[PDB]
Amino acid sequence: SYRSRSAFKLLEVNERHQILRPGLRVLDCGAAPGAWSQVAVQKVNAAGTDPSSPVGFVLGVDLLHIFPLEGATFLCPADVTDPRTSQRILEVLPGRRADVILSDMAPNATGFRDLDHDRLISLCLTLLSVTPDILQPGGTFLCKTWAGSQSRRLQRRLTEEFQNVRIIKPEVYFLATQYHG
Ligand SMILES: C[S@@+](CC[C@H](N)C(=O)[O-])C[C@H]1O[C@@H](n2cnc3c(N)ncnc32)[C@H](O)[C@@H]1O
Repeated sequence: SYRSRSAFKLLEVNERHQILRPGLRVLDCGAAPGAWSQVAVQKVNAAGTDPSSPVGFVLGVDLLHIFPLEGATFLCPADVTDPRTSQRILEVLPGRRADVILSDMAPNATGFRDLDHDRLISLCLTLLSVTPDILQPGGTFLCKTWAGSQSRRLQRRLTEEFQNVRIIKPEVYFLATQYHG
């Protein structure tokens, strides 16, 4: 059971791409209500439920309150784009780095379609710009984005900074792996 149907999208992405595994430290951006965080805790063994496997770590961040989850730490309210938020992230992550950065952040909808899409792409870019401080070299970045003209900039930057960038469909996700960075 999950706090949101979003879980199922992350479960499917991980099934194919194998981005979550025991021991990995995960940062989950736009984590409320916490379904991606629930998946992440299970797959990286953050609650230690499996004694036979490394114990990962999960930190979720959102503007909105997140109810406690066994095996995750949450920072809320916290704006992922606020410089204070990165420092708080660095203070909490084991070894001051994450192995996987997940992002399901989206602006609140306005009914202006280009504007909402562009704002989404902008969030992804701001997060990528703070990734050098947070993301383990070799690590993974998965973000919700929109697929079009304004997205090409984000896709180019990911291509420069990761060995491999996949576009994943049925909303669009970029999955960038093997951070140089
Ligand atoms: C679709 S929900 C995420 C659902 C989550 N992945 C889950 O599985 O429960 C999008 C979230 O992005 C958050 N968000 C939007 N902009 C943000 C920002 N600048 N910093 C932190 N969170 C943000 C929103 O508050 C909202 O909760």
